[PDB]
Amino acid sequence: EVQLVESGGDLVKPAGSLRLSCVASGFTFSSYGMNWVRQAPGKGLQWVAGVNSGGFTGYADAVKGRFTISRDNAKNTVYLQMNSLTAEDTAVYYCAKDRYYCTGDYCFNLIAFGYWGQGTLVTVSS
Amino acid sequence: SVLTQPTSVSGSLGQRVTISCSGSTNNIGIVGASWYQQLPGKAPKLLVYSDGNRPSGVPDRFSGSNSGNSATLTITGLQAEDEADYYCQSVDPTLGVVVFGGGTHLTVL
Amino acid sequence: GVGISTGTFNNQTEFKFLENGWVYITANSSRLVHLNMPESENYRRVVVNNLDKTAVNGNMALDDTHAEIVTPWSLVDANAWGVWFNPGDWQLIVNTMSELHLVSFEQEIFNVVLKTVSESATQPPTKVYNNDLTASLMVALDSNNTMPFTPAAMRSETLGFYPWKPTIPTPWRYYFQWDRTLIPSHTGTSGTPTNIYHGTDPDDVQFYTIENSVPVHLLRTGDEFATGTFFFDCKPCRLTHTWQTNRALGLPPFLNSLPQSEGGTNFGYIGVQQDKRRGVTQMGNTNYITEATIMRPAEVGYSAPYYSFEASTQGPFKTPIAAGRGGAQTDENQAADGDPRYAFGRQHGQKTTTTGETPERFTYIAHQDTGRYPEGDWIQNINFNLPVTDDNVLLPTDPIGGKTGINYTNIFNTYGPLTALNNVPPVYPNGQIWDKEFDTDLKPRLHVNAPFVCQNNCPGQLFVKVAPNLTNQYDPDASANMSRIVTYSDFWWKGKLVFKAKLRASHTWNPIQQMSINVDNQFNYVPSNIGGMKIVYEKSQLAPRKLY
Amino acid sequence: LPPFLNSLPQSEGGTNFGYIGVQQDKRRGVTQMGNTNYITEATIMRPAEVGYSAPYYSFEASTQGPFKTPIAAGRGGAQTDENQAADGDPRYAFGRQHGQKTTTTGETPERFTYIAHQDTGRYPEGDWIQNINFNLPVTDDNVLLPTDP
Amino acid sequence: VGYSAPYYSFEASTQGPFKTPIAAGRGGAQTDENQAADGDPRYAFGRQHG
Amino acid sequence: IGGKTGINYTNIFNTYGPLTALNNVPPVYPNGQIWDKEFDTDLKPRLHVN
Amino acid sequence: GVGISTGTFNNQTEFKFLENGWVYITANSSRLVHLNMPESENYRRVVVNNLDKTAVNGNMALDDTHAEIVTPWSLVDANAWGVWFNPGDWQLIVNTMSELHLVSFEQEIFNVVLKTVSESATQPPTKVYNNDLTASLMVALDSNNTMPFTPAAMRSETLGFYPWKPTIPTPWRYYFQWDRTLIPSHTGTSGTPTNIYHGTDPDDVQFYTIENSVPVHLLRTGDEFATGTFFFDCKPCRLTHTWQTNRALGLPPFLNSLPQSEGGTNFGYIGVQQDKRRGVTQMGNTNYITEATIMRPAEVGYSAPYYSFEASTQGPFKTPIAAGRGGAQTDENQAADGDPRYAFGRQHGQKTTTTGETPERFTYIAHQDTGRYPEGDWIQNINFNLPVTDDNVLLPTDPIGGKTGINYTNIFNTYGPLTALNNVPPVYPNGQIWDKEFDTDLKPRLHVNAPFVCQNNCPGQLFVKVAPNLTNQYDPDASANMSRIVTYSDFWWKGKLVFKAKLRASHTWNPIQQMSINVDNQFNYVPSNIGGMKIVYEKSQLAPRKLY
Amino acid sequence: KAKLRASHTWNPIQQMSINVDNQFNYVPSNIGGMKIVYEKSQLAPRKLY
Repeated sequence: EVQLVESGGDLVKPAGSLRLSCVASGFTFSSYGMNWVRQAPGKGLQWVAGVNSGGFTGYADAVKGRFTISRDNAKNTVYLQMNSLTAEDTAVYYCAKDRYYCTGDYCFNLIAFGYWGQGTLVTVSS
Repeated sequence: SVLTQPTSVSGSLGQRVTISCSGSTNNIGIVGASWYQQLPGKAPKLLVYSDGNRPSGVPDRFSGSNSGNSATLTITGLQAEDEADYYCQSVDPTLGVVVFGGGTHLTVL
Repeated sequence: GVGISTGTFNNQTEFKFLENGWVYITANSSRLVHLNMPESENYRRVVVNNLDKTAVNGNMALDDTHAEIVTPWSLVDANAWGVWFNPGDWQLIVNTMSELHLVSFEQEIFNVVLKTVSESATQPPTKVYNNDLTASLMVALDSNNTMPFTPAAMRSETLGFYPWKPTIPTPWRYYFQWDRTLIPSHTGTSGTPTNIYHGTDPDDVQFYTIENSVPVHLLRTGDEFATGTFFFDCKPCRLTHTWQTNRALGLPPFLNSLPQSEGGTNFGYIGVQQDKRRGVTQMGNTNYITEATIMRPAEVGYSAPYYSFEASTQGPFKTPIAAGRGGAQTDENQAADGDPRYAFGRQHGQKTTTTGETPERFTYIAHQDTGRYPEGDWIQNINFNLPVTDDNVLLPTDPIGGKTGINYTNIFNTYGPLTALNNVPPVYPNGQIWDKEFDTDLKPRLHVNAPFVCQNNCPGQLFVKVAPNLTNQYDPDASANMSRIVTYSDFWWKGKLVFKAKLRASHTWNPIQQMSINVDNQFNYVPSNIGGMKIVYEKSQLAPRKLY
Repeated sequence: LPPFLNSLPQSEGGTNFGYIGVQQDKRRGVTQMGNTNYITEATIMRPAEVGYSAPYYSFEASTQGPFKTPIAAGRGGAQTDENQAADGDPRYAFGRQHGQKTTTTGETPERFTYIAHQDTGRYPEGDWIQNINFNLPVTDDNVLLPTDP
Repeated sequence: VGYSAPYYSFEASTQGPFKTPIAAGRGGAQTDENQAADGDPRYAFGRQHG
Repeated sequence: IGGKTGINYTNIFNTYGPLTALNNVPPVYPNGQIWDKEFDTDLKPRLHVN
Repeated sequence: GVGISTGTFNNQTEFKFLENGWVYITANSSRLVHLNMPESENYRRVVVNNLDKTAVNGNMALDDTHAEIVTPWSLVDANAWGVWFNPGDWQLIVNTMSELHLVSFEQEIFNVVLKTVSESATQPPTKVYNNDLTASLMVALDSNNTMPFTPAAMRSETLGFYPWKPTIPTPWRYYFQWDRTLIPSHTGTSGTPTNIYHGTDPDDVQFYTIENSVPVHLLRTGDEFATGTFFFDCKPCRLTHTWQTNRALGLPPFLNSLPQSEGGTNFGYIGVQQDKRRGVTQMGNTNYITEATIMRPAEVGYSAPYYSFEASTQGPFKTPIAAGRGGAQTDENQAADGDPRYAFGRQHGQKTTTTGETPERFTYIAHQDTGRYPEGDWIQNINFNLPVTDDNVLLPTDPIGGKTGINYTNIFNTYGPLTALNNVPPVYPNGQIWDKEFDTDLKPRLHVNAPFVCQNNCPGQLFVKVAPNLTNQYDPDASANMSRIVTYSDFWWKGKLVFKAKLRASHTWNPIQQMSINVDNQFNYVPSNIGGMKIVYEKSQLAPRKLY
Repeated sequence: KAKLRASHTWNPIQQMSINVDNQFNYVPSNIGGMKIVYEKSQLAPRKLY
């Protein structure tokens, strides 16, 4: 069965940077997109970024100018790079898989997360 | 673009429960909402797809529908298993931004 | 040279009469072709996705999703009957000929003119046109058939049909692979069905380039290009239609009673009680020998699922059918699946003085009776107890799957080893003439678009393109578009299409149907007081032939 | 020949599509639907049909008993998701002479389903039948969907 | 080997209804002739022909 | 099928395909026909049942 | 004449198969070349001296000091792989061939267009482009190789790689002689290290001019120039790689204990004590016969001083190395000295739609295993007492000269009579194809820039120049720049490069590495929605071959 | 009797290759084990029409 495992949580200064990683298994990794969704403490889920088979990425307006996401289909791994962090970014970040098969530039027209990981904590404070 | 959900919804065991998510022609009027379940402190679980289908093993109790710019999740035969938090998720095709709702807490009486 | 012509205009038709009732039809077509420089010199991979139209539940048939390579080249396509024959030629052919063969095809480009456009800085705009004697026109002939086959008759984008009106070549593009899924629905479906463009399969990518595949000739104003004569290997095309359905095959029954006075209600009677008759039936558990039940040699036509849409990797498409509807000849409003409908512009038949983007359309009802009348079909139990009871018969007025508007004939296929059918009739003027055979291992028995299908190969496609005319500021490392002088070309195209046809013979005492001018259609074949022209459609298989 | 795109994208991205520009009932071309003006990619005439639909997991009987109706082409979407390999995709079961790892114990055979690269199959969940009238958007009574018993 | 066809299927065209022919006979008719049906030709003849 | 107790799917069922093999009709003595004329259609039937 | 074309555009690749598994690869390339009139008609002797950058202690490696002759001519250079092959042809070559031979080269210039620019005096500026039919393009072929050899791939200045994109030639310049001294230093070095440009030694001055050495052809709009077929004399180029280091030559030791179960840790054992084994070693004072100490026929590869800079009269330069690093194939971050780094722009592979002056770069990691893993080496005393003590071993961890960042492997050379190495593999698309041999009495064994090295001589460089178009106010006695009519030329270049290649054979049970299109790299080989194109680097020596 | 293929397109096509994942499907195990994995055959695309 599909299984995902995340890592990379840490505590950083109010103006630092951090990088997170997930490892996936159980499916045709190159066929489905992988996404980063975060949840501030006591708040609802919020989407951060997503990356498809060919390296194409999509970022929310809240992180579009700061963050970066990448893949490695030969290693079934997805990375997220965060720069110029601020306190509001503090949240547990969840790594998920899409139900739909999309590969290239024209994704993000239909997204539905069907499997989820365990989550990793990101804290931005002095 | 953001989706709108009611803060909480209450129902009694054995009754019917309805949770409503409101959007726009840009997000829900083209791609319907998908509903998620989150136990306190656990990773979310998908319940109903945008087309009304459910993941394997989800009881038929859970159902969804889309009308105009609003979507709803209907839970029938409310059981004690359903005390959790629920979210609506939709994607904006115009901008390419995935939109979640604010979340709604379900209270079983 | 600059001031020397390189060809002659010829739009004549010649009918050389060989021995033994055969005629050698040579059709010459000459056009003035206007070519502008491409919007960009680059190849584009463009994707169309009309999610707004398909997001409406029940509009799944209006799907336009696809991916295509947009090329800077233009295609000079002459694969339409109107490029070669005027109404008089067609009348001669379809009134006097019985069968038609496709022999040879050649084309050439001559008298190339390349001009440039310059606009003044004067406050009231004004612009001048100058010759560029050193500019070149790029011409490529894909004689090896390396490029995807893109016949322009499907989009009404062949060369015009009037010898005295300049024409244009269609910008060229071909399909790039994509994966698409669209779950159908209806008004009232709960939820939004799955409507997703999946991307592209890397194992199916094919990016074709004219530069890398075809020799390209640079033509200046004093140059010419001739392709050479290509010879076809196609099957003959019949200019006669069959009227016989299964009910009209074989020896009719003997009428032991014949009328003694003429009149509408004075019928003849077989006179033998039905279960006491002699003959052969394919029904081993009944003694009834009737016209419906008597054995026939084989089947003429075949029932097919009509308005059935099938899905594959690239999305939904209509299941094609090889014959038209029954009863459509008597009532045109009943013309449906199988009767091809053509939409076209002012180059290809629409009244040239009309204004607006609305095209002219006609549905082609063919004379051949190979169709089906589904309202008259029925299944019944094998017991065959007559008169049949409700529970033992399935009628076309009976709901399938709980639907009042879908009955068994919508999902009904009777194609089998006994089916006999005809090739599609030619459609004048908008019909395609020849088509390339599929490169599948097992090939279709016929094509629905062309009466002639090419077995081994048939002529390469002719591509043209104004060569880049750069300014003094060109920098290939710039990310912006190329700075070009506004250049365009006018050149003359001449083609020769050769046919072989057989003159018809009168086999019957009665005269046959013929095409003629009359008071009603008199003004469809002559120009209007302001020069407007139109080319209405003409039916091809006028004469009847016996099927069996 | 694909349709001519009257609008082409001016920037790269997943939301920059091309548009035909002509309204669907105002388009030029050839369709096999004599009672509608809609020329769309699902309705425009094509030379022939690539592949065919067959009754899948159909068992027929003769003198010797039931047998499966064979099919010449594989399924649609099998390449996208191998779990969808079904009728039409040959499944081979073999032992240690013919490919199975030779050092493995047990009587269980090694198996694989062959998913061919050729795209001649069907996606039956995407098919539909609708009444000859062809009034759009299609209503419930005038369409037969794969979701219908 | 062989094919299934719609049996006692009557199709209509310009000239009226006709039975859809089938190229092969029924199964099990060899053991019990009462099951001879669609596909098994039936001949009716007089005294000149048998 | 169609709500009829007397009609089932096999009545409307066609499995003719590219994998179909079948034989030509056998001679029927004495009333059977010997030879027949081929249809003048462009695409011809694979056999005649008579 | 003015209106007659003088050549045809051809950019196809032909694979003519011959007897015994040989293929005659004929690559045709055709471009449209845009040429501007030079900044000046005069030759210049220009000295560059970036004293500001090298005045900062420690920046000596950033020296750009030199002297060159800036000529008014331009060079039409096609000596790059991407000028001849697209990704598909390269895939075919590198996947189905084992060795490549360079056979012949020819090129021709046709369809010359010379235009002039005129700017109006109107207050809002505007300009018009006119044809100058009497203007000439100066074409010189240095068939005798009189001029300095200045291949453009080293500066990424060859012709463009896209047939449908107009290209430009590179302004031609060659090195003049100069004397330079630059004493190295480091941050914290006291005083200013000697950094002085010394001038030119008269005994080495060589001032070449095209006019005094090469025939010059004046091409008008109706003229064409063809070089004639040149024939190479190079050695074959291998499309296979070798994996065998010294540790993988010969007969492996016999294992007396083979593993009894599957697993990663289920190893085999030789079973003979190391000091009681049989074999041959070059260690005459020790009984240990181990895989590290066993004799091998010769050495594969060699160690060289890496990031070593040597100084001669003209200044510091890096010492080149014939093989790449070790372990770089497992971790790209370890690519260093020996792995070439190619920096290029939008003409030669960089995504054409991207803005900015930043170039696209890649470091080529060859599949061959002839390199070194310097952190794995060591030297120990001749006694060979084991386990070695600190005082009797020199490790890469140990300092040299008191430096904590320099170790003995930086100053280490192991080239000798037993060294076996391979030629540099082709680098597609940005790599050189052929290079000229040095005119030294003793010649290098290989060149690190082109797989083919021309023994005697090979094709002459092609130079182009717009002939001066003077106004009516010319005065050669005036010291100011000649007043010219602003003139630019567009001409078509066609070249034919012929190879001979051998089809490979399967020698092993297992399949070998092949280049393939996959979902990750799918869109490196197709255009974007706005026409963007890129060409990505491809490896060449995919298949392995046994060295010994 | 087989025909060699030709490059018809700018882009390369699908080819069968050994990689870090399928590597040990083509060499014996430490105890002599062998296996033959299935391999596809119609890798390259051809235009139908």
